[PDB]
Amino acid sequence: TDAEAARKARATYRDGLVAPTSGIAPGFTQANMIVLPRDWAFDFLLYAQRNPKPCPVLDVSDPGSPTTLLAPGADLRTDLPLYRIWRDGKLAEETADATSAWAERDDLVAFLIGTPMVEAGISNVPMYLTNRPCRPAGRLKGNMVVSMRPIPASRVADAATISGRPVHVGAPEQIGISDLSKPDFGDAVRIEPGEVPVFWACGVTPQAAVMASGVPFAITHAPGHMFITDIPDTA
Amino acid sequence: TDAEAARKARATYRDGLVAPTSGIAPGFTQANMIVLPRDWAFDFLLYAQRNPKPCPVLDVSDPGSPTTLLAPGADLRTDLPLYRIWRDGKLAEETADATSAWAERDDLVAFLIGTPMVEAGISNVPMYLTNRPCRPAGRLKGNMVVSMRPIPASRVADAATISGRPVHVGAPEQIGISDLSKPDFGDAVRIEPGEVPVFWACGVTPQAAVMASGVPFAITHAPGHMFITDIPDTA
Repeated sequence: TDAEAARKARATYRDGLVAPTSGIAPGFTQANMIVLPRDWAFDFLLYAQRNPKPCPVLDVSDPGSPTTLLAPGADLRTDLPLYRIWRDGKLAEETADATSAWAERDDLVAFLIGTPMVEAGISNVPMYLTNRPCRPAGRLKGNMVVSMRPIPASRVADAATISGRPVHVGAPEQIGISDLSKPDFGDAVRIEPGEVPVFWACGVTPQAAVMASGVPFAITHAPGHMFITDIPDTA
Repeated sequence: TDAEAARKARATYRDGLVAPTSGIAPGFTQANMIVLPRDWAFDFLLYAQRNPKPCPVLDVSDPGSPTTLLAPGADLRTDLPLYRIWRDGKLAEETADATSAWAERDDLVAFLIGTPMVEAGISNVPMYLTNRPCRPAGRLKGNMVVSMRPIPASRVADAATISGRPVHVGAPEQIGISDLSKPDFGDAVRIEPGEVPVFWACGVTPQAAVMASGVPFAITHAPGHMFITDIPDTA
């Protein structure tokens, strides 16, 4: 509603207020970011279309253009709280501003991917590297990564039908997980009696893919620091 | 398609060929049956509207009329393979024809309630009496009953979103089940490693309700012997 005040958080991020995006501008879609050199653009788009579950694209920028239709007037170089510049497979840094690195390469292409449940009555979410590979696309391949969210045994279904508008459920060993204790990405959560490991797909997989494939240069958001769009979680 | 040949199975049941309805006329909706005296009609309808999940009504007959819009030209007195006449809370018999008992009371009202999954790649189903009560309605109350279907840990969600168009999942003790070994209704199934107890609501609950409430006279289908409608599982 009013559709604005999401443009107010982005505004605080230009000034340079690093911070998680959790709960902020609640109601408006929030996304992950992956920007690769043009010569890798086709491959990511293919990978994204071939693996819609773990790689749902909301918008792709025009080569070298840091803007998005998901939030007219924004700037992907400064509107996120924190970024991760990746060089030759590795992590080179973690700036609150990517203007500098965007200027490095001329034809850069960015992919925006990325509460109603809590309205029904239901750190960084523990994520695991599965044994379930994705469909390859050019130089891109790898197994999808998953996010574990402990759901009560009575709203798991209600978690399925509600979100529909989960990749795995229970049996963690069936996707190659022998202990929720050691997630593939730090953390660990308190999974109580009566709760159930519900797994999800997210922007880590597409990320882990480019990473493991030796992409020379890449820009991403820093975990927990997504790009808040002007799109209301209802379209 | 052709929408007929479901009227061919019903036809075999008039002759008197008791037998399960499993797999028959696949593609066409199949239902449970509950027929109570008029003076209980209002209560069941209320109970049914107040508990849509465990009591989904597809059609209600006009008092004393054994027909249904769900299959023009059928006769609820002879078109099911086997029936259960219930007298004063108890089970009085199990005939293949209910014509006789329908003639007993003048204003009888029948409720029709009641594969695509197996198209995705996914005895009598084990059912349990929970600890989760339904919303009462007049002389009707009681806890919903559930059906357990062992679903692979990768199609549980896919079992939720597919059927949407489950009441509980996992944690059986959270709904008052301390051992899937002894179902509330005989049977028992082989729940393998990597599978997950997925619970469902069905016509037993509405049945168990009328039963435990002392309804003098009632007619039902016999487990596994439903009424096959002319409605295709796609409307």
